[PDB]
Amino acid sequence: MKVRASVKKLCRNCKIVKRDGVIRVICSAEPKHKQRQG
Amino acid sequence: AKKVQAYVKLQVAAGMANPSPPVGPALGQQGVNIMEFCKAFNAKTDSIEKGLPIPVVITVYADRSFTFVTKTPPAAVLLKKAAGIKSGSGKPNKDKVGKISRAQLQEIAQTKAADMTGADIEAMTRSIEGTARSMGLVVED
Amino acid sequence: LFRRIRLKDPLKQKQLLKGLVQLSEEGAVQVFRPISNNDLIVGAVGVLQFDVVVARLKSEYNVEAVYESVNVATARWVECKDAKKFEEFKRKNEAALALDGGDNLAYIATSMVNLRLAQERYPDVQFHQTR
Amino acid sequence: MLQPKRTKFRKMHKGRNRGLAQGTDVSFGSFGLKAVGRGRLTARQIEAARRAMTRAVKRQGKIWIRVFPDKPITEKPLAVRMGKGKGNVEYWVALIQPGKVLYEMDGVPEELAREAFKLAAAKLPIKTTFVTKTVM
Amino acid sequence: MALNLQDKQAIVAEVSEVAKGALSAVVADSRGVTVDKMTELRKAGREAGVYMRVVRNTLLRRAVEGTPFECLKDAFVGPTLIAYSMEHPGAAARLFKEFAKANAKFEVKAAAFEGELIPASQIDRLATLPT
Amino acid sequence: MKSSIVAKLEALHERHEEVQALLGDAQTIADQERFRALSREYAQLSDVSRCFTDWQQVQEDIETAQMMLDDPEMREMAQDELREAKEKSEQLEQQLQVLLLPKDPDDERNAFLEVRAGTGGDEAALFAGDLFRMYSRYAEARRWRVEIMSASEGEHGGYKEIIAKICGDGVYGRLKFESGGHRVQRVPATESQGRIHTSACTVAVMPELPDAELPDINPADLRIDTFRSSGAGGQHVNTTDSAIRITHLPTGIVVECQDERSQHKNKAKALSVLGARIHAAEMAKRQQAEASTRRNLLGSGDRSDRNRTYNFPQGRVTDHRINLTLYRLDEVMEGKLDMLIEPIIQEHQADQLAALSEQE
RNA sequence: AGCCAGGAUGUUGGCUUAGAAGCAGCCAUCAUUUAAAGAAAGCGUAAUAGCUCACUGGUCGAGUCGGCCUGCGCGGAAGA
RNA sequence: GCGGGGUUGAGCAGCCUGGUAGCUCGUCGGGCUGAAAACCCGAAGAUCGUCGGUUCAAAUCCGGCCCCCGCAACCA
Repeated sequence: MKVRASVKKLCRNCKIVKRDGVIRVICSAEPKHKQRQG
Repeated sequence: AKKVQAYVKLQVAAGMANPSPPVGPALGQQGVNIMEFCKAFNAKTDSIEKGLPIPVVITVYADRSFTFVTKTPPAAVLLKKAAGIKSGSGKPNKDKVGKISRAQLQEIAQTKAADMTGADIEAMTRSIEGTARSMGLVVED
Repeated sequence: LFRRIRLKDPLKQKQLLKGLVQLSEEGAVQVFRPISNNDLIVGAVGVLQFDVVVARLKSEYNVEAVYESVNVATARWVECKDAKKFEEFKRKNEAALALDGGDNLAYIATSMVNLRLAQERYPDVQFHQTR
Repeated sequence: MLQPKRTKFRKMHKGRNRGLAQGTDVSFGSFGLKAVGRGRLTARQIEAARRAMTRAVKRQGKIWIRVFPDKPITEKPLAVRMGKGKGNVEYWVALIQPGKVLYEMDGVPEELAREAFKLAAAKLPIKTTFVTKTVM
Repeated sequence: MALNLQDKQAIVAEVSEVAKGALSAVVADSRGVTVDKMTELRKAGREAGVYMRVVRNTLLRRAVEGTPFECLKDAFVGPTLIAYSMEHPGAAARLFKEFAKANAKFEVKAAAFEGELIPASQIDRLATLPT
Repeated sequence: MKSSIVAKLEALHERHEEVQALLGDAQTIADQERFRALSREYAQLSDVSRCFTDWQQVQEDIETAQMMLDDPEMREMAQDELREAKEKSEQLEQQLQVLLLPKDPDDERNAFLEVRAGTGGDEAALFAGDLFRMYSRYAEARRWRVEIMSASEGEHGGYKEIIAKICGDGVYGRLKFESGGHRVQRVPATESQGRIHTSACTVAVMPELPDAELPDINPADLRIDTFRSSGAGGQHVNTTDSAIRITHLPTGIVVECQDERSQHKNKAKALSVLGARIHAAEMAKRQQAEASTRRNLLGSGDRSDRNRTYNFPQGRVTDHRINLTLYRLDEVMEGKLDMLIEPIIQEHQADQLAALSEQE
């Protein structure tokens, strides 16, 4: 999990979802791609 | 239509019987002996012409036996023995290693398009004419 | 699966030599010395045989006996009945050739394939697995 | 790093940055990067942006730079009191007013220009936008 | 797919061959590989060539739009995806049974073998072809 | 020597055969790291071995041709065949020379040639001048530029020690073998009794190493520490830190500065001293390495340390590293070094190939 | 947007490499089967290979896609 | 921060009121000695540290810069 101020999609499988008022990027394919805005 | 089992396509000219450097361990990886690919293949390579690189199937089965067939010879190596020049390009759009005619590539169509798929002879012929273009060899129309 | 004896402590070599020849006299281990360089390489049929030899050596001949320096070798005793051919063989592969106990010349092969190539070349010379 | 070859005077007053800009339209190329904010672009920032957009377009097409850093900005040396004359020149800036087209580019596709200008704008302090050449 | 202009030019050219041709067969190349398509079409290239059209689009209006002008009884081909096989030289030429051989030649589905309805056929293997 | 080089080529041929067999075995590719080097080894060995094998056939052809000449009255045909064989043998040898020409990038680099007098005194100084002229004319012939960086002239003439930089293409490759002692047997000009005196001179050839770069100190690399300064000064000296210690973590060098009252000035001075110390350490390391290399390449100066002997009464040049005696001494003195330099290059490359074959 | 199938070819484009085949990298990036299929977008191999995939067709049958002018919000936001 | 300096290969004069470059050692070519020194004769040499500026003209005058040598960097 990358805690960044700027969260973006990194590949075609990265999906942006807002959980508990926080923007998060979750990737089904690559575990290295998951980030959370913080 | 069966899928690939273990065959690979890489070998130098037929002139060098039993070539150890290009394949290296490629045909020595499986159970097949080194002598097998010389007795089985070079016995057929002397029938018409020698010195041209031609591929063969390197498939292996569970009975230590194997089948082979020869496809059309690759245009890259063919146009060194049929073009005068022996080297290659590197910058095809900025300089030309040599010059070829139109009939020079027309004459290879009848003897090479048998594996190639096309409705017409010209259709397969232009594919061969474009090989030279990719090789940096220019054609004078 | 031959291993060289480094002998970290320069002295005690005569003690080591007396112990090595005695073990060599029995059948537990075989010692080979290359003619080209003054190196001692000790070989045995099995790994635990080496372990037993090292343990016995420490137990009573009491030397440091530093070993396992990297080397690759195979032992083939060479006998040639023909005169003027064996000399050519010796000159061609002097480095590979190593003396063995009982003053027997043995060809040392880096690889099995090297042994096969050596065997195909010079057919008059006979390579014997057993001495 | 752009800087004037000669100058009439070494130092210049701080000044103000009021008013609007003059170079509002894309004059030479086909695409431009226009400033929507206000501030001053230093020479180092201009050089970094030019390198970024050139590398981004792999040295294809042509690129114009409509700004030039000509204002000398001074500052006093470290740990000195407030008097003792004005400081020494350390870098050069170009005053930017809203609407000023900073860079221009043509000879490359539209989306490639978009990406190049974004990468360039990411190294600049002021906020920018992408503009295209307009007839009349 | 491009705009309607390309769609109409393709349709006017597609239905031209059915207007100037003869009887046709059926084929459903869903699982057909490109190699199968490069050997059957190459085989089809020995008589005239690209004359037979494989321009299939079996949506409810994409290809059904051209049938009322000529060969109106082709609207029954609207649900599942199945292709015709045109023959410009010769009424009901020998190429009709090539999907019968292809039925067991790695293509188990052969589009239910109805055949084009020029003699108002149904489910039957039409073997009566003039030579 | 021809016999030695042919012997090495035969051993290389045997090695080439062994590499083809090892490649065939597939155990090496399983290893992977072993196969990669082995494959390169084969690539270099194959062209030279093929050429050598062809040469071997040509030599055998010459033996059979001589035999053919002696008995069946086929002498005319044999004489033509033998003559053609000779032409072929010479062409193959030139090809071998091309195959064994050095491909190293390092060889192309320019070099500094230093010639220093050893035993003999003024005589040796004069020989140093002769050697310098020899090499200079050779450089001029091959379009190189010789710049005399330093010179120390002898009393009776010549140069006691002369250091020059030769800039060209392939300078280091061509001139690396000249380093070591050189012995001159001749009747000295300084001599009045006509006695022959054996004297020696030491030569060092060093390649021009890449230009020194002072890397700017990296802030992350440095570990600044601020602490109170020692001594007089009152409340201000006690409260203000005013002392900076910077330790360069890669090089492990610590610089402490407490001179000025200002931390900024202390830090600036410390940074300057640290930069100077790093530059000095690098410079010293370079000098120590340069000195060690020079020390090894140069001989003791005694007649025993030799790589070439030049006998002037009999006009003979002898190479000691690889056996070769040439009864010339005039063409060689007037440039034309290629005849001597080439066999050494060929033998050295063969030795390098053998070393590569033996690396594990 | 999902589902199912494909995505083959010359040729392994030309180089140089000890191997370079889409992937160490440098230039072209053409042409054929034309309901499309890429001198290939990557993973990946020790190079091939194998997998996802730029694009083509049935299926369910009503909208869908990302830019502009704007109001108000979210994260970026850690101290005794 | 303040005074002084940068001149043939090295050490140094003179930059004078801006038109103009000198000494010693060194260097080159002959001479002496059998030869090398010492000695004798004849020669040569500089964009006066860098860059702008005012003059018809800058080594000289002005301003900025780099290096070298001193002086000071104290009361807390």
